[PDB]
Order: sequence, then C-alpha cells, then structure tokens
Amino acid sequence: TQFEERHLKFLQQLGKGGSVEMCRYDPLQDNTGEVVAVKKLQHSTEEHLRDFEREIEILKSLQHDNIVKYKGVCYSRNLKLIMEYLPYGSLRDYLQKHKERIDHIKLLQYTSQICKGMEYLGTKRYIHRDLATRNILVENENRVKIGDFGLTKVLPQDKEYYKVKEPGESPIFWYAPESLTESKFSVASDVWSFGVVLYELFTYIEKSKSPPAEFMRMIGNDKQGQMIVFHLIELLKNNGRLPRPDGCPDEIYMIMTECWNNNVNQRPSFRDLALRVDQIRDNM
Ligand SMILES: CCN(CC)C(=O)[C@H]1CCCN(c2cc(-c3c(N)nn4cccnc34)ncn2)C1
Repeated sequence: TQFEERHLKFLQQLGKGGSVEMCRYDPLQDNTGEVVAVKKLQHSTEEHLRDFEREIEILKSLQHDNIVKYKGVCYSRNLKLIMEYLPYGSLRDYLQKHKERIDHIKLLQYTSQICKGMEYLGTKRYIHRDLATRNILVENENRVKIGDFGLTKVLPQDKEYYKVKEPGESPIFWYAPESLTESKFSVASDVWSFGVVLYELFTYIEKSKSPPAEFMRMIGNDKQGQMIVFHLIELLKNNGRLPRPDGCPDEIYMIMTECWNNNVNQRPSFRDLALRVDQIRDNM
C-alpha cells in the first residue's frame, strides 16, 4: 500500500541521523490519519541515496518485536522512509526523564530486548555498527526497539567481518579496538558496543558519566581530533575500561567487561547474552 506525498502533514521535527520527522498520513483530510515517522536524507547525492536505498532494503527485510516497523516508502528520485511512530521517544531521553523511577529489573527488561533484536539481526548476517541508546526507541513502559539502521552493513559471502575503507561519521567511543585500528566490523564488534550500551543504561544516561566524558578524562581532555583515536587505541590495548556504574550490581558489570574483551573470539554471543540476562531477571 502506497504513501502519497501530498497527504504527509508535518507535525514536528524529531531529530538528526537524514532527518526524522513526526507526520500525519492523512489521505482523508480530517486529521484522523495515522501518526508515523518519516526519515528523509538531508543531502541526497548519488552515493548517499544508494546508501539510503540499501538501508531501506535492510529494514524492510527485518521483522521482530524489538526492531522498529517498516511501513513503506514515499516517492517523488527522492526517498522518504515511513516507519511506525514510537510514542515514548528516544531511550536516552526516556531514561533521563524517569531517572530512578526505573529500577534494575526494568532496565534488564530493556537489556534483554535490545539483545534479542541484535541476535535476530545476526541471523541475516547484518552488522549494526552503531548500537547506542540514542538509536533505541521506546514504544511503552514494557518495550523498546532498535530504531535506526543508517550504518548497518551486510557481511560479504566468504568473510565474517567487513572493512569500511573510507569512514564517515564514527561513534568511536562505542568502537571495538579492531574497528579503531583497522575498520573491521563484525558481530563481535557489535557485542563490544552492546557492552557500552549496558553501561549507558546503568548510568541512567547521566551526561557527566557518559562514555565520551569518561574516556576523555582517562586519556586527558587536552586530546583533540585524530589524537583522541591514537590515545584511545593505546588506552584500550592496556585494559583501560569504563568504570563500574554507581549502584550497578556485580553480575551486570561482569557482562560489560566480557563484552570489552580485546580478543574478539572470546566475547560472548548475543545468543548467550539473552539467556544470561533472562536468568538474572528471573533470579531477582
Ligand atoms: C534512532 C533514530 N535516529 C536516526 C539515527 C535519531 O537520530 C534519533 C536520535 C535523536 C532523537 N530522535 C528521535 C526519534 C524519535 C522516533 C520516534 N518517536 N519514533 N521513531 C521511529 C523511527 C525513527 N525515529 C523515531 N523520537 C524522538 N526522537 C532521532
């Protein structure tokens, strides 16, 4: 079923990736249409549009409780991706709003769900490359979803990693060492990122304890540009890690540090992590 240009009514800006907007699809003109989320490119050029195209094929092929629902495409050659509107917004902002009102068993509900979405994403040999709580969204109290795939890559047939030859924006404070030195991206480096996401959850996304704040302190605030990359590689090669979050129980911190293993072979699988997290939840 089609989405006509003329019947997308702008409601609100939501954020920058493209840009993401809240719209009413109102083909009946009485404002009874569904509210949806629209992703559109900001500088649609032949290279970047092919990317957005590949990304849409990625999302459309993904069907899971914890991945945002693809709804359709809007044409005029210029693309608007139409997605379900998840009413509780960005997980990053939701955790900040309901600070400590969210207890440990609830944060583990969220952990488990993120984890399952990643495990499933692995069965199609996709690599997120951008797992971070500002790419997680909230549907309701009981339900979060991976909400963006702008940087996802597909594994090549014969390799278990992907080389990104000329990187664009790079969320380096979420990056595994091998990604930093070599641009090698794999399920295992998504696991590293998941560990950092677990860190984010348990700090309640308090900005003074965020990963960029914390690594910068460790390497010195006087580090700038490419020097940050150099020193972060060194720091991590020597087991410099994010601290245990304040109030974070032993066994959840344990999980993070297994994710942050320098040896890629020895990081856990998303399959084990989902079992592990659910075991803990039931124990509590
Ligand atoms: C992960 C989306 N993204 C692209 C990389 C962002 O940059 C977000 C970070 C910053 C905050 N921002 C939003 C998105 C939404 C929202 C939503 N409510 N539903 N939805 C369905 C698909 C997509 N995004 C939404 N809500 C609030 N803030 C965009």
